[PDB]
Amino acid sequence: SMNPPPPETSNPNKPKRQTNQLQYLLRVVLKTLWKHQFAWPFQQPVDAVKLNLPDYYKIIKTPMDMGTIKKRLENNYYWNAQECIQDFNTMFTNCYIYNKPGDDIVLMAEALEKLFLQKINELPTEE
Ligand SMILES: COc1nc2c(cc1-c1c(C)noc1C)ncc1[nH]c(=O)n(-c3ccccc3OC(F)(F)F)c12
Repeated sequence: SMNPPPPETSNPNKPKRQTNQLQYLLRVVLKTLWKHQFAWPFQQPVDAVKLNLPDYYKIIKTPMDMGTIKKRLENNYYWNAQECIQDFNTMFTNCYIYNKPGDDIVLMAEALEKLFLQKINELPTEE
């Protein structure tokens, strides 16, 4: 019982939108990171039960992962690119806060973040 509900990926009361920046975030940015060799620990919510991390959700109150982001993009959950970018940043930050510098998972997150920033640097202008 000790995992919280995952972050919502749909909401009938949240306005939905399709922009070329959000299309780019799904088709280029997420795609790039999703299939990367270090992606797998970030492809779903942290299962603190299975991973035996009892203190995870005592420390991390704003969980986020790429599985959630991918679904949010696919479901047109975001109104703009900044909402999505914020979620990626939350994911990386959680990893850096909970784990110690130099830990393998931190190195993995840093590699993904470097790639993320490279791709966001080339975010296209709005149509
Ligand atoms: C260590 O952080 C995470 N590990 C996850 C994991 C999530 C994390 C994680 C993240 C991301 N941010 O904080 C933590 C903790 N999800 C699944 C999974 N399966 C698995 O065997 N592992 C795993 C377990 C122990 C040591 C390393 C592990 O993965 C790693 F090599 F990639 F680092 C994980």
